[PDB]
Amino acid sequence: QVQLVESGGGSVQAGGSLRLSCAASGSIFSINAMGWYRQAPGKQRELVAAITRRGSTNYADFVKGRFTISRDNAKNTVYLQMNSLKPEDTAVYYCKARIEPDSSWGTEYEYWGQGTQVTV
Amino acid sequence: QVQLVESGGGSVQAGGSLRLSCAASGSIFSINAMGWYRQAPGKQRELVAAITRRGSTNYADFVKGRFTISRDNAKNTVYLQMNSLKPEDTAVYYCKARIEPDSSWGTEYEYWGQGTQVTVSSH
Amino acid sequence: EGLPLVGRVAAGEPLLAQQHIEGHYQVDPSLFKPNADFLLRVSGMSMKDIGIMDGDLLAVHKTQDVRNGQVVVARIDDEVTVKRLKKQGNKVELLPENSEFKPIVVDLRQQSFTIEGLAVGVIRNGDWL
Amino acid sequence: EGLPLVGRVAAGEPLLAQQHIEGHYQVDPSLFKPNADFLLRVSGMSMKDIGIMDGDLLAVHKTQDVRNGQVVVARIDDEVTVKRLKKQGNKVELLPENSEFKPIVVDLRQQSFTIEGLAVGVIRNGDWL
Repeated sequence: QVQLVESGGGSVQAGGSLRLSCAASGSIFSINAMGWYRQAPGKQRELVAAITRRGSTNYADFVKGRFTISRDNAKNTVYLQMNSLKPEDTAVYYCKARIEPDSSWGTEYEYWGQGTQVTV
Repeated sequence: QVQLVESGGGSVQAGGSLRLSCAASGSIFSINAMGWYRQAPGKQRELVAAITRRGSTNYADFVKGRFTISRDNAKNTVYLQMNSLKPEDTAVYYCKARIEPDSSWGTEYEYWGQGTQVTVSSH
Repeated sequence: EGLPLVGRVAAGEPLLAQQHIEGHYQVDPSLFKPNADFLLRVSGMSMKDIGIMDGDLLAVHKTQDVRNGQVVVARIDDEVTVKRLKKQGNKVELLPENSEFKPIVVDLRQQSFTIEGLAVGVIRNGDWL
Repeated sequence: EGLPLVGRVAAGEPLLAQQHIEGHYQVDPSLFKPNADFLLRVSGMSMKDIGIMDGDLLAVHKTQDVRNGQVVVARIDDEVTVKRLKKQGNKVELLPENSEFKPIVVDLRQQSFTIEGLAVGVIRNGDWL
């Protein structure tokens, strides 16, 4: 069983610097990319920031060099440092990950986290 | 001033191995890619093998997993182990390099070697 | 050492046979979804209209689990092709993306047909040396 | 770090402005000749005939020194475009690769014109998360 554990998040005003983290656990053969999506009430789920095992990163058009995604391969964890927050950033941040689990080497499945409230 | 010092080659008979080597010396800022081309009499120059500093390798058709290019970044040198030499492999093998010399920051240039002859025979 | 590069594959020999491996490129496999397992040199302008050109390196996830509509690498009787899949029974139809090209129709009874993998991207670089 | 990912460039601002960089990709720069300095997102099917489709990442070598017949990234009064170069004196023509687009003609005397770099290849991955 693969699970995704989230931490971080909360309330902040304009500016500020909230830090998220998400960690994969269980029978994992490889984590190909971890990252974060955001769902703002009424609109669709949007990608915030992605990061691969070897360190490639990708950011959405609305994060203009304010957020910084990191990885810890040992701790199988991913971190999102988000500074210069805005009212429009308020949303629920779901962790997302592509994992090949132990059972299925070569087949990869998408795994999601429960979500984190981030209010600005 | 930058230079491609070649090292190795000569003759073998079919199925023979032969190590080639090539180093780049001088006022170098960055070696982008080194490797080997070859010229047979009458025919044009063709790529044999190439390697980047990060370890990317490329080979031509005629090398079917019989040659292996490798590098020592600290020695600025590349080596090609040719392994199952055929008489079709007889040519002059010129080391080639894509190098930014510190003379010209940002611009890269092509550098060539003297050429070493590889000959493959039949008793 | 990263993604292998396969060129002309020998008739009736596995694709990733050493003899077909024309090098190892250092590209993050996970930059493709799903993961790129290898790169195949594209021969011909069959797929010019989706942007797959002669000489392009197709980023391919090794699998047989492909659904209709997808672009796949398929071996039809000792020949490897990159086309869009339309299977309907023992009639598989490999469609191109170029008006000058006409669909291929494979009859699973009469000919050998395997699916080598799924197209997950494209790298267009040149000779770099 | 890797190759930066330049998206849409605000007017006036330089390409590699920190708030244009939507990621860094772990692709061996020297897989391109000359080196890939950055990857720019292609916007439009202005170039599709040679395989530069919308959403493609163009591999760019930062230079002002480009010759004719080459695919360049250019700025025409803050319009970062990807076209083929045909300069005749003060007549710079940015030709597309599509029969639905017409050439861009620039008089160096009148318009402000910069060559941002040379197209050295293409990376076509999708969204990978």
